[PDB]
Amino acid sequence: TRMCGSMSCPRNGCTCVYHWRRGHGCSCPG
Amino acid sequence: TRMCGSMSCPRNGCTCVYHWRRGHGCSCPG
Amino acid sequence: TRMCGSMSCPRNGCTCVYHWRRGHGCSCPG
Amino acid sequence: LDRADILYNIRQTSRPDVIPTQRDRPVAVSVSLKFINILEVNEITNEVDVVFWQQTTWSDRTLAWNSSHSPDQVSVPISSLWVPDLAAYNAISKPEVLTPQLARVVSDGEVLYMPSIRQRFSCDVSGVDTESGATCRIKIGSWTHHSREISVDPTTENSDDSEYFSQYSRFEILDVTQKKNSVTYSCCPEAYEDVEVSLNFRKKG
Amino acid sequence: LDRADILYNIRQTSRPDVIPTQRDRPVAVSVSLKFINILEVNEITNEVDVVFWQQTTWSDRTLAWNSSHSPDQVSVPISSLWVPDLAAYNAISKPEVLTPQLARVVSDGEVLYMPSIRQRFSCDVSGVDTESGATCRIKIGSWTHHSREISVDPTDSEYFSQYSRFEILDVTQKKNSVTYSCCPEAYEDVEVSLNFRKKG
Amino acid sequence: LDRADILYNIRQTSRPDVIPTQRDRPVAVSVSLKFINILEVNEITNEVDVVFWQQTTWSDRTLAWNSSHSPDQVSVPISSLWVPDLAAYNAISKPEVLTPQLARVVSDGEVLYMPSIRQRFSCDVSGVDTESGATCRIKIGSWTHHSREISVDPDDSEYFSQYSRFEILDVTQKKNSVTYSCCPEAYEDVEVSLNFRKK
Amino acid sequence: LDRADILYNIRQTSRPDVIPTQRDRPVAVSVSLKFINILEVNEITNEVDVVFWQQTTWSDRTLAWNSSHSPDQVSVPISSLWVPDLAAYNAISKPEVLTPQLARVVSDGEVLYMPSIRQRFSCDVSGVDTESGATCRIKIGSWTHHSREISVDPTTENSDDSEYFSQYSRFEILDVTQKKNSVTYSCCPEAYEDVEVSLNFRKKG
Amino acid sequence: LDRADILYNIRQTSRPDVIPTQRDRPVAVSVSLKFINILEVNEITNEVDVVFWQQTTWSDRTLAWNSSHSPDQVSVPISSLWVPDLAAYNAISKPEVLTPQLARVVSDGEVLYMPSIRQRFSCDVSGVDTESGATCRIKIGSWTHHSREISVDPTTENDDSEYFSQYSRFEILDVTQKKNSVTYSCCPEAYEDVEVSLNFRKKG
Repeated sequence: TRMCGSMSCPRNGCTCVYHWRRGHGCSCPG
Repeated sequence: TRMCGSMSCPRNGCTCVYHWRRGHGCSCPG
Repeated sequence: TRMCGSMSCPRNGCTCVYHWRRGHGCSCPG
Repeated sequence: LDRADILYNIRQTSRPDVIPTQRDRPVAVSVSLKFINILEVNEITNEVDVVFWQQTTWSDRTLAWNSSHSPDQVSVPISSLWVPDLAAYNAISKPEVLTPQLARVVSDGEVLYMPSIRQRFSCDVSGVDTESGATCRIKIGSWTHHSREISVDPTTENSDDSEYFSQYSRFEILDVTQKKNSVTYSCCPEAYEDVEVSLNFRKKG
Repeated sequence: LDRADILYNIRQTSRPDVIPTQRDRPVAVSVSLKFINILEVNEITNEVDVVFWQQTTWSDRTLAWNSSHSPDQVSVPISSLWVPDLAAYNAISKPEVLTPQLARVVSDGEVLYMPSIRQRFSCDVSGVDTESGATCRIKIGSWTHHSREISVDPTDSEYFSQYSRFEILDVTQKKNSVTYSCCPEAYEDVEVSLNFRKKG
Repeated sequence: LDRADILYNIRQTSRPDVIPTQRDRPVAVSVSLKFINILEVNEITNEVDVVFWQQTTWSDRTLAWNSSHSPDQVSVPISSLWVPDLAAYNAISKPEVLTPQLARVVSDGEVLYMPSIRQRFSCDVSGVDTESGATCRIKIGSWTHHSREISVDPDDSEYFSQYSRFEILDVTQKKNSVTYSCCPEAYEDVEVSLNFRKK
Repeated sequence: LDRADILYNIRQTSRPDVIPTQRDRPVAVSVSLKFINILEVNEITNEVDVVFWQQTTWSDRTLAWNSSHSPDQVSVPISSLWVPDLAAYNAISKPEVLTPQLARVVSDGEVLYMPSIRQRFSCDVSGVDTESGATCRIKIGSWTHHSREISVDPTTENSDDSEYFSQYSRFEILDVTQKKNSVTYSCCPEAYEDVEVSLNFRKKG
Repeated sequence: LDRADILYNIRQTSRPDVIPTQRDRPVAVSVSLKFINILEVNEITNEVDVVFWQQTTWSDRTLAWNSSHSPDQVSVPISSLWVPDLAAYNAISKPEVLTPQLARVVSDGEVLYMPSIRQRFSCDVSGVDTESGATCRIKIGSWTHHSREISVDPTTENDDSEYFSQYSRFEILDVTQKKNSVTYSCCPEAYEDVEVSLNFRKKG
């Protein structure tokens, strides 16, 4: 599935996000 | 008698309702 | 180098400003 | 007693964040909405802006005092008293209180609070321009309390379409109706009460 | 006494939430509206948007002082005194108070409160475009105190903005009684009649 | 205990600015939206103006009391209680709370808060005039707390105004967990999808 | 003294509800408006909507401290200080304060409060589209104090009229003038003082 | 320490009306705007209505605690804390804060406050309909403090960094943040601001 910057997403159906202090992230279902 | 879910309603001319925690209900006039 | 009123600006790329109480000033980058 | 003494006792006795149930029994609140004006209508959004006096009364007998050589009532800021947590369930704006935030306490423990309120409701506003008119429904009840804590009843009246309704308004009142509802669920022995006020109004020609 | 001492004594003595009735006469409140501007008028909706100074006065003898080396008046925040619970019976908006919330206490116990207020009314707006004009009524009185507790008495458009679209033909102020089916008692008010038209 | 005693103990025990975590474990907040009205829609600007009841619940066991011979619940002002710092991530207006700010506390420590809220959102909007309709998503989660502190978990038309210009085709509520490269903890939200059209 | 100590002393010494008259001489308040923007003009209502910085200063010598080995100024919330009860006599909206409500207190007791304010005034707006332009007059004075208690003077200043005026505004400033008035009655030996600010502006184009 | 203890200690000790100096160095405030949406634009009036997250951070060493065997952060109401008196010099409306007014306090004394704000500005806006777009500048600085009390710096600096809507009528071409330091011949201290430049255009 998704790579969001330096993050590999834990599952399917995930979208990308960036927080200015927490970094690149995956918004995941469930 | 008017029946709302499992409930028989106290009175006439009622009307059915559902509350998200309390369940099926009767809205009764007067 | 920029002169604002009687004031010589600390570095280059400064602009001039005038404040109603503080006088002529230099608005500088960095 | 003077007025200051009465207000002192009211503050000691009334706990604004505690319903004044006396033993088991519910506080009996009576409510009546008296329409003053219908202000703004929106064809696009189906919103109507309404001004009404919300006549509210209840008893807290622990506030009572002997009035024979004392004032028979006082006016009290509402922050010094418990007032019912009434709400219009189907309002689509917060209620703007237009008047001083004072209630009347009578020496027998009766409490009278009658704010003038401006508030938006959802309305069929195409029909405002028709002979039959539009109807605005306002459902009022306690937001958090059931019938064993607060009971809510329409006041008994002797009145009108109005002496309250502005004669300068663009609209006229065809009919006002007031019914009670009592909602009960199979879980619980208590009921949830509201008063439904229906305002049938239209534009004057 | 200095100003701080006066304010201190007022706070010790004043009960801001108790009407200062003395000896079962009504407290005599005098109110007069001085119009500053008329902003929006609507012949269709019968709404008017108005700015006015609400000159309010009354006596509270307990606030009086007579001491040597003292001011003749002080300005005090309204939360430090009782002020009448006046309301415009026929307002359709909340009053926007434009000015600092201060009252003037005179050493004889007279209180002067004169907020500048902006407020919308439901009003007879007929003939604003005519020579005779429109006449809009504003009814102001105590919201909770009936006529045995508060009385309302009225107390030359010097203050009206010359840049307004309207001009003031006449203001008249009469005294009256409101009653409604809610309440067994009657509430004194001042009925202010504002006769105004568009400038031509 | 009487109602006054219960309210007294609740005030002593509830710390409104302290999350009531019990040991290491998160406060489990459940949230669900009931739509009351959709007022204004804009296909051009993608703005929607919506009224909804936000059914919110959680537990604070330290509030609990013995309810034999006592009331089993009480109503409590929210200024006396911790409430979750929930926010709609994609709101474009401040939430106008329409109702009295009271919560229900049950004798076991359960808290029920259900404000009626009016709020504007940035939202898809397209096809509001079509059979299939438009779908507006509202994302609700804790503004400052992650999943080790707060967890967030989840009829239709039953309270939807009969005078609305729109009708509700479907509402769905799904959960998300967002994880970021800094931190092992997650940020939880509920995504509410409101599929509606013009009548 | 550190900043916390200064703020502590200021709170103990400042009486926010008491004018700091020293030996019953008037508190000298100086005021000047710097116009930042003119937003809306209304032909129909004759309203102008304006943003301005209200430079306000006065002295309260009781606040003073020795500033060797201590900070020479501090920033203090205005709720901790007496501020003059200034008002625009002819404003038709309440002033919306846009900025943090903090004043600067100098170790000698001088106070500088400069809120950015957005406010509507009544204006003759017909000539806004002409070469000569329109003029908005703003009359600012103490709402409750006369000249023996507060004096109000225009600050005398250099800075250009439009020195801080947004260049992206639809309007341009032709002239600002700031003059003093004293209104005096046969009733009283004291006067009521204001500053009359005249803003002469027009549409660009 | 548990969370309740930490919040208790924070309430004692924190002076919300005193800048938390530490050893008469300035409080270092870092600020950045992240744009979420652009709502109304007006070419005629040069007014723009914007929603943005104001990423703000600073340190208050007096809040610090030992975090072994304790939580490493807590959430704290901002009414319990000093917050910087930042203002947009060219705002024409009061900032509407849309989010819960809580900051994150780290056990080392760092404070992280990120309100979502809706605000109107007076701004260029001219080429909104062009490929190059319009640029709106927002100038942010301390309203009452100079550089020896508060220093204001842009946070180490990003773009449309996956904050901006996608349902907006506009798209973000670029956001840039530069610092200015204004100095006057009277006084040794400087007045600092951050200039945020939002380059955006209409889609289509």
